[PDB]
Amino acid sequence: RPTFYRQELNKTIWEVPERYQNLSPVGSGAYGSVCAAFDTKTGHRVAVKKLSRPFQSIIHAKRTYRELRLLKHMKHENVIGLLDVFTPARSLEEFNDVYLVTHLMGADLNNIVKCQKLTDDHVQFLIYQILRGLKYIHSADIIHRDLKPSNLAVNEDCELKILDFGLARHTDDEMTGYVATRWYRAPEIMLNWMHYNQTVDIWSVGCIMAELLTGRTLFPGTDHIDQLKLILRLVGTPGAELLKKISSESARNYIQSLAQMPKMNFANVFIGANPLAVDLLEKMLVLDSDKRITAAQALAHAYFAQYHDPDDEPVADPYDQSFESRDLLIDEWKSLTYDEVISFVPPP
Ligand SMILES: NC(=O)COc1ccccc1
Ligand SMILES: [Cl-]
Ligand SMILES: [Cl-]
Ligand SMILES: [Cl-]
Ligand SMILES: [Cl-]
Ligand SMILES: [Cl-]
Ligand SMILES: [Mg+2]
Repeated sequence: RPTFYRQELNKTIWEVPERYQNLSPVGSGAYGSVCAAFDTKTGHRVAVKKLSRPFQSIIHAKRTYRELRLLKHMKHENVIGLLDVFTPARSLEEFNDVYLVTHLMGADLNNIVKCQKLTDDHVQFLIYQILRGLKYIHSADIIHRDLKPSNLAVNEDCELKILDFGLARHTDDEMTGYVATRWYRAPEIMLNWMHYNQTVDIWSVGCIMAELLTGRTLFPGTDHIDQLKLILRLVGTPGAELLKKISSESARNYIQSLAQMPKMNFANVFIGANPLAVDLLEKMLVLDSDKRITAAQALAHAYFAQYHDPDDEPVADPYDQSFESRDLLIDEWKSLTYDEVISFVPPP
């Protein structure tokens, strides 16, 4: 067991191993608090997150367990990994607080998409990295659900990592109105059309790729209905084949109230873009999720010929998510989480 020290950081008592120095607040909210620190063991600048009320209800205890399980699994160059997890508790009986440690991220995609002038070569390398990470995430049967520029960390050398695993499900209020939290969502999950699957993430990658090419949000809807009208004007209204797959009768009825529209010519929307980029956007932004390109198929598309290496695009170890259908008490989720804290092995 390392030695711990205590300090008060903006209203909060932090108790952390001596290896972590120069703690300074960076973020706060319902979920808890984040501090930047220097890790003397590794030489890395790190983010240390102290969870708030990790075991306060069945829903919160299960959420805590889910985040720790996901962060412990993800071992890929283009995905968030866990550097450390700790508790000052010396037994299950005194266990209350959980702290998570990862690499300190500076800029997100927004910080470079809004400001920098991006070459076609920059768009190739950024989208290649997102798809390389997604091939890994999807091989473990994990669905991200929330890919968007603020969830993509990018460094001075244009190297990218995917963020946001096991946090609180987004609220109805958070998805209302003129909000970036909805603009990247696949229509079938935005409107609850059907049981969704991993193909939702490929819609989001298409929305990100269009915005890097134009500098403009692809579907900046003022509300769910305005956003659907923007989507259908570009990709066309659904045909009989997709309408049958909308399990919701009310959603099927509303779609059929809209005048039919053909798919638009993407070379006339994305004026001047690399023809290979235009071709890839046509294969991602397909209304029927069954017909979208997969991450593994997209890596082999000619747009990425300069970066693609089928011997350096790895898949994940199997991920057992049977806990997701399990009904347990608060203390049972707390005991499972404690076992995962004490069993942690740090990266080489
Ligand atoms: N769960 C996430 O995606 C982010 O989690 C962390 C964020 C900061 C420090 C540690 C963990
Ligand atoms: Cl230490
Ligand atoms: Cl990482
Ligand atoms: Cl504790
Ligand atoms: Cl965003
Ligand atoms: Cl597993
Ligand atoms: Mg999110």
